[PDB]
Amino acid sequence: TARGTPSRFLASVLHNGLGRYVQQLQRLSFSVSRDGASSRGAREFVEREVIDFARRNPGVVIYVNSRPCCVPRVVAEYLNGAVREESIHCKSVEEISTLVQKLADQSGLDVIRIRKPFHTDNPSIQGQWHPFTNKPTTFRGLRPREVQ
Amino acid sequence: AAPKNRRTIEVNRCRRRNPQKLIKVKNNIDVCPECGHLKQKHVLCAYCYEKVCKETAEIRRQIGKQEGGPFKAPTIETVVLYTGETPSEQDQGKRIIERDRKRPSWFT
Amino acid sequence: SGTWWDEHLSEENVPFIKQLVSDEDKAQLASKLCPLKDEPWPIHPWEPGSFRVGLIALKLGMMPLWTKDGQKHVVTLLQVQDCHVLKYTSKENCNGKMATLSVGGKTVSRFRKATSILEFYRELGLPPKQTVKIFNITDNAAIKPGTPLYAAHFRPGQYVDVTAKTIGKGFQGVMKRWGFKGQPATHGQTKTHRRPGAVATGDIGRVWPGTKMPGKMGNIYRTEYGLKVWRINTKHNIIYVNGSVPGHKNCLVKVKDSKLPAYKDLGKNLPFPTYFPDGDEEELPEDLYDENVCQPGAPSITFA
Amino acid sequence: ISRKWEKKNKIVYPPQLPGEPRRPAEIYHCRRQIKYSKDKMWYLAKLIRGMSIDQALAQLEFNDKKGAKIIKEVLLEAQDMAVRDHNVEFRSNLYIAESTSGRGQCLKRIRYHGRGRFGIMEKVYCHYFVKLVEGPPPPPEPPKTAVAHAKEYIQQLRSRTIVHTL
Amino acid sequence: SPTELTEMRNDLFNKEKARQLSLTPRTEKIEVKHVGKTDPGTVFVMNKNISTPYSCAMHLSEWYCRKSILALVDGQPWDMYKPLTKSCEIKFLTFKDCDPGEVNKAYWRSCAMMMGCVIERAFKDEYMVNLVRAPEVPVISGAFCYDVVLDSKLDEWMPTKENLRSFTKDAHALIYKDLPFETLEVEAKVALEIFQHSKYKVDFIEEKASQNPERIVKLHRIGDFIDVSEGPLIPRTSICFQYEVSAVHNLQPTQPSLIRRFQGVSLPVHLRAHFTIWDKLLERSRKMVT
Amino acid sequence: ISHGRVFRRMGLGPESRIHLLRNLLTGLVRHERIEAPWARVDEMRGYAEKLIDYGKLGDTNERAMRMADFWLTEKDLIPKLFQVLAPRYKDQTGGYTRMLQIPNRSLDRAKMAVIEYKGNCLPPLPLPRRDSHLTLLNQLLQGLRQDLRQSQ
RNA sequence: ACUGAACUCCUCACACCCAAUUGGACCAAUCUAUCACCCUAUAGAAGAACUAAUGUUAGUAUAAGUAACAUGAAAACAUUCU
Ligand SMILES: [Mg+2]
Ligand SMILES: [Mg+2]
Ligand SMILES: [Mg+2]
Ligand SMILES: [Mg+2]
Ligand SMILES: [Mg+2]
Ligand SMILES: [Mg+2]
Ligand SMILES: [Mg+2]
Ligand SMILES: [Mg+2]
Ligand SMILES: [Mg+2]
Ligand SMILES: [Mg+2]
Ligand SMILES: [Mg+2]
Ligand SMILES: [Mg+2]
Ligand SMILES: [Mg+2]
Ligand SMILES: [Mg+2]
Ligand SMILES: [Mg+2]
Ligand SMILES: [Mg+2]
Ligand SMILES: [Mg+2]
Ligand SMILES: [Mg+2]
Ligand SMILES: [Zn+2]
Repeated sequence: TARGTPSRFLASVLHNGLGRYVQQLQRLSFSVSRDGASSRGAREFVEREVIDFARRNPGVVIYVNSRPCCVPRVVAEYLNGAVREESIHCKSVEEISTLVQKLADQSGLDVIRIRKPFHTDNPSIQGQWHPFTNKPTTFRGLRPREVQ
Repeated sequence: AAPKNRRTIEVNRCRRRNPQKLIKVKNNIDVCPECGHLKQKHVLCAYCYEKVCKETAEIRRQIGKQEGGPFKAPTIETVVLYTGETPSEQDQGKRIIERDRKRPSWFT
Repeated sequence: SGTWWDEHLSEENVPFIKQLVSDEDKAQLASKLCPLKDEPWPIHPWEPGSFRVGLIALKLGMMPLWTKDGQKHVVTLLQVQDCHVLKYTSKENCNGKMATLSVGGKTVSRFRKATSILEFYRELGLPPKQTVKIFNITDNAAIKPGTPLYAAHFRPGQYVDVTAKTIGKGFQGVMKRWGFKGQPATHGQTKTHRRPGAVATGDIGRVWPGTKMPGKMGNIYRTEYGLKVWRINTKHNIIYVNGSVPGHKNCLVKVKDSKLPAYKDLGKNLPFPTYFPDGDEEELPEDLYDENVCQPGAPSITFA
Repeated sequence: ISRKWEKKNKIVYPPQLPGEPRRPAEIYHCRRQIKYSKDKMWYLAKLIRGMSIDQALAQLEFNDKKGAKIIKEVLLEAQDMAVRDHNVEFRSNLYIAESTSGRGQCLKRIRYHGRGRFGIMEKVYCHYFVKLVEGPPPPPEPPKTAVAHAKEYIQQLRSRTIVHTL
Repeated sequence: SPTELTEMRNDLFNKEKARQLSLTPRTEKIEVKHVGKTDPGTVFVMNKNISTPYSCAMHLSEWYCRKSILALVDGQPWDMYKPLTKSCEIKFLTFKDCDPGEVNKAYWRSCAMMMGCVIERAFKDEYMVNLVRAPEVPVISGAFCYDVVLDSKLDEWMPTKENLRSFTKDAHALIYKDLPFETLEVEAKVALEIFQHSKYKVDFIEEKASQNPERIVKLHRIGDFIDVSEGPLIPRTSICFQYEVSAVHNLQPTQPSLIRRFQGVSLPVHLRAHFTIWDKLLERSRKMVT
Repeated sequence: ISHGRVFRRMGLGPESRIHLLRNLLTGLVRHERIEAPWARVDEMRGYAEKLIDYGKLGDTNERAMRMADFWLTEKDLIPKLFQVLAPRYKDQTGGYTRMLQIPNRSLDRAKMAVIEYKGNCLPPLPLPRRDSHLTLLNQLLQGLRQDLRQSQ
C-alpha cells in the first residue's frame, strides 16, 4: 500500500539512453546443486541457455557455483550497486529463462511506487507561468487608487 | 457508574505526565554556614538540630538522676556545668548539673 | 533563587531602610498638596451631557442616621484615602466614545510591587496605590495627573453608584447559591436533602449552558445604583451613603455619580473638574449635611 | 529476568589517539526489587533526569516521598564508584544522563470483600536505573524564538512544487 | 593602531604564559589541607603549577564552586583561578562570611577593571582614550572609580544621561558573555613589553616593581583586555548582577592634563537589592567621591 | 464559609482540643522545650504565654491558683510556675516563648515545630541569624546612612 | 454547450466481485518410505491450520495510584498525663 511503503521519482542511472545505452546488469551468480530436485530445472538451464545467454550479453559476468543446496538462487548485481536475490527453486527451464531475461533488461533502481510517470529536466520552453504573465502594464507602473 | 471503554496509553500519558502532576523543583535550598550540610531556608539545619538534641538528651538524663523520682521538680532555677568550671556568685542558690566532658564550642 | 528585600540586611540597616522609605512616601504626598498652584490644565464650566471623575474609597463600616420625619436610615461610611489621578487617555487612543482617567486608591508598599509598576509610579512621583480603576469622562473633565482627590468631591443630595468585589463564600451548594428548595428531611428521602433536582429534560441529550448548579460563590464585582449621599465629613474625608455597599469592611470600592435616568442632569452645581480645597474660595466646614438629616448636637425632635 | 544494565560497566574501549576529543566517563548503576510502585518511582526519576549530581542530591534530600531516600543511596553509591573505579577526577562534575524505573517481580495476595467476593492484590516491586556522564550538564535547548518560527515558515513556503504536472 | 595593539598584547601574554607553563617538570604532587569550618582535614593531592583553588572546590561540591569567591593560601588572598606553587593550608571565602573585608575589596577592584575595559572600546578611533589607573577606594564610599585621560578634542565634552545608559548596556553585555578573569604574575620587564605605549601604565608598573622586594607584578586579563591590578580579583564576570556606570567627574587641579574619574556602582549576584534600594544606592554613587 | 475563625479544631471535639493543648503545655512547663506538630505548637503557644501572665499575678491570687490547677496536670509544676517562671520574666511585658520550624517527621511527614520558653538552662537552638554588618550590601547601606546624618 | 459511472471505446492483460449449497485447481507445518544435506523432492499418513462459543488455563492492561485501610500526648524512653 502506497502510504504504507516508500516512494521514488522516475529516473535512470547516469542518463542511460542519452549518449549510449549501457546494460545495468553487471554480474550474475547462479547457485546450483549436482543432486536434488530443487536445482533440477536450473541444472538443464546450465546445459543449454547459460552459454548462448552469456554470448548474447558480454557485459554480464556469469558465475556458476555448483555446490549442495536445498534452494538454488541467482544474485543479480547492478552498476549502481544494488543486489537482487531471486530463488529459482523448482522452476522449469522456460520460466527460469524468462526470469534471467527480466533481470538483464532492468536497472538497479528499486521497485517501489514511481509517483509521476514522466520526468523532465527542462519542463518549460516559453517560461513557467507566474501571476504576472498575461497581466497588462500601467503608465509609470502605477498601482490602483494612486494619488498621482 | 462504570467505565464504558478502556482508556488508551496516550490519553493516560497526557494525564500522568503534565506539569501539574509532576514534582516541582525546590529553589529554597542553601548550605548551612555552621556545619556545611544542606538546609532548607526558613527551616533549622537538620544536622545542627540533631547535635543540640543529643546534648540536651544527656542533660535531661542527668536531671533525672539528681531529681530521683516523679513529682520532684525544684522551686529554684537551673544551671549546667562541665569539667573544670565553677558556679559564679549569681549562680549560687540554683540547681547545679555536672558533666564528664568539655563544654561544646557552640554552647557558651 | 528568589530574594525578598530583607535577605541581606543586618539588624542595624533594617530600621534605617524602613524609616527611609517611610520618609519618602510622606515627602511625595507633601509635594502634591497644591494642585492649582502647580501648572494645571484648563478648568471648564459644566454644561449638560458632561461626566466627571470619581473616587476610590475604603469601606469603614456602618452606622444609623436619623431624619426629621423621624425615620432611621442606615448609612455606610466610605473613607477616601490617598486618592489621586494617575493617567489621562484621550478618546482617540482608548478606542472609546469617552476619554479615560485612571485613579489610584489605598497607599501600599513599594517592596511588594512589580518592577514595571514601581517604574510607573516613579515617573509620576507618587507612592504605589493598591487599586486602580478607570473613569469614563468627557473632554472638558480632564484633570492633570498627580492631582489628589477629596471626599467633598461629592455633596449631600447627590446619588452615587458603588462597585466592589462581593464577599467570597467559596464553593457553595445549590441551596445557598441559587436558593433551590431542596428535598424534605423525613418520609424516606434517602441521602437527598440538599441535592439539585432533575438537571434537565430527558429529550435533550445534554445540559443547557448557564444552568444553575453548585459552584464558587461571591468574590465578583457588583454595583449598587443610586445611593444618596447623606453626609460628608471633610476632616477625615468620610462619605456617608445610604444603605448597603458591596464587599467586606476595609475593602476598596469605586464610587462615581449615578447612571440612572432620573438623575441624568443633576451635575450642574456639583464641583465640576473636582473640588479644590487649595482654591480657598470658601473654606468648607467640619461637616456637610442634607436638609432632612438630624444634626448631632441639635435639640430633640418634635413633630409639632 | 534480564540483567543487561549491570554488564554495561564491563565495556572496554581501545585507547584513543592524541588527536581525539577526551571521551566522557560513563557509569551505569541500578537497584533491583525496591518495594515501591514503578509509576510512583517514575516521578522521582523524571525529576532528576537532566541535573548535575549534587543538584539532584539536593532536590532528593528535601523530597518527602519514600523512594527519594532510596534514589539518594543509589546516587551516592554511583558517585563513589565513579571516582574509585571508573577513573573520574572530580566527584562534582557528574550529571544524570538517564533515570528510569522498571517493573520488578511481583507477588499476589488476596483481598477479602463483603459477601464471599474477593480480589487479587499485588505486592508491587520495581527497579531503578541511573547513568552518570562525567563533565558539565548539557545546557537546555532554548525556547523557540519568533525569528525561528518565521525563518522556518519561509523555508516551508519555498518547498512548494506545482503538483500533478510534469 | 589599537585593533592590532590589543591582539599583539595577547600574543605576548600567551607566550609568557606558555613559557611559565613549560619550566614545570611534568607534574609534582603538592598536598593541600582544608582548614575550613566545614569538612575539616580534607587533603587534596594537586598538580604543582596546574591545579587551582577552583579544582579543590570542585573536588568537594558544586556548592563550593557556586559560592566560593576567594581563597586563603597560608592566610593570604589568592585568586580562584590562580595555579598554586607549594603545599599549604587552604580555605575559601564567600560574600556572606562574617568578615568579608577581603572579599568586598576584591569585588570592587574587579568591577573597576571591567569598567575601564568597556570605556576603552566605547569611543571611535578619531578620539584618544587613555586609561591611567583605578585608585583603591573603600566600599563604604559611594562607588568604584577608574581615572581616564581623554583627547584634547573632547575638553568641552561632557557625557549625557543617554551616554551613561549606553555604557550601562555595554558593561551588561560583558557580564552576559561570562568571561573568567585570567591572572598572570610576572617580572617587571616582560610587563613593560606589554605596556610601553601608555606611559600612564608604565610608571604604575614601575611603582609596583619598586615597592615589592622582587619585580613581581599582577596582570589580570578578561578575555582580551589586559590591565594592571593591585591585588586579587573575582573569578568570573557572571558574579555581577547589577552594574550601572553612574557619572563622570572632572578633577579640579587639571590645567596640565584633564583627569576624568568615571564612577559606577555594582552588586554581586548573591547579594542583590530590591528595585527601590538599588535606586537609592545609584543616587549616592552620582556624588563625587574622594 | 469561615472568615475570622480564630481557633482550629483539633482533637475529637472541643473538650479533646483543650485536653491535647493542656498536655502539650504541661510538657513545656516541665521540660522547657518540646517538639510537636506545627499546628498544635502554634495553637498551644498562645495559651503558654497567657499562663505566664496568670503566673505573674502571684500565689496570693485565688483566681490564678485555680487556673494553674486546671492547666498543669502534675501539681508539682504549680510551685515552679509561681516561683521560677513568673520571677524569670519580670522585666518583659510579653514574648516569653519562641517557636521555630524544624525538619518534617520521618514516619508521618508532618510539619514539626520546636517551642521553648526563653532563658532556659538547656543548650541553645540553632537560630536564624541575619548577615553581618560588614557585608557588601550592608556596607553600602551604612554608606547611605552616613550621607543622611552628615548632611545635617 | 459543458460536467457527469466499474456503461462503451482506447494501450496492454484476462479464470480473478452473489447467501445456503455443489464442483474444481493448489497448499502451511508434522510423521513415515526414499531423496536431499544452510531446509528441499516425489509419494504414503494424520490429534493437519482459529479476528470471535458471557469458551478453558496462564500473563499483563482499563477503571486507578481510584475506593479503601491505619498509630491518644509528652519525654530521660526511666516515666508521667488525658
Ligand atoms: Mg427543607
Ligand atoms: Mg436504602
Ligand atoms: Mg438523610
Ligand atoms: Mg463469611
Ligand atoms: Mg491489579
Ligand atoms: Mg482530625
Ligand atoms: Mg468521466
Ligand atoms: Mg464492462
Ligand atoms: Mg474480462
Ligand atoms: Mg508433502
Ligand atoms: Mg485440529
Ligand atoms: Mg491465538
Ligand atoms: Mg460479564
Ligand atoms: Mg465479556
Ligand atoms: Mg475466546
Ligand atoms: Mg496503576
Ligand atoms: Mg475517578
Ligand atoms: Mg478516601
Ligand atoms: Zn548545620
